[PDB]
Amino acid sequence: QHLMCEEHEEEKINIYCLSCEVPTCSLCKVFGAHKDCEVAPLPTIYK
Amino acid sequence: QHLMCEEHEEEKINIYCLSCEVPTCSLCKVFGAHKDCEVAPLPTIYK
Ligand SMILES: [Zn+2]
Ligand SMILES: [Zn+2]
Ligand SMILES: [Zn+2]
Ligand SMILES: [Zn+2]
Repeated sequence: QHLMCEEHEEEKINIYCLSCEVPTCSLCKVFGAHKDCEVAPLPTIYK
Repeated sequence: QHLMCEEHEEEKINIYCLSCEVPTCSLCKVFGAHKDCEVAPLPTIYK
């Protein structure tokens, strides 16, 4: 059971943007809207 | 900037289901699919 990113439709929402205060996907951080934001892992990252 | 629940379309995704490993909304925990799950707050809850 996963949430998928609205923009990156094949990516799982697995991180949290601490700057915007919104869960996001890895590609949103690598290339996308949160590229310069501080992020945290969601538990799924280290399970 | 917020993610909204797919089922509870007026609710913000502001909690994390630790049991299912998926971000969710409060109503999913109070009444919905994650009612018997263990949950955690997302940072937005205590900002
Ligand atoms: Zn994305
Ligand atoms: Zn951001
Ligand atoms: Zn919900
Ligand atoms: Zn659950």
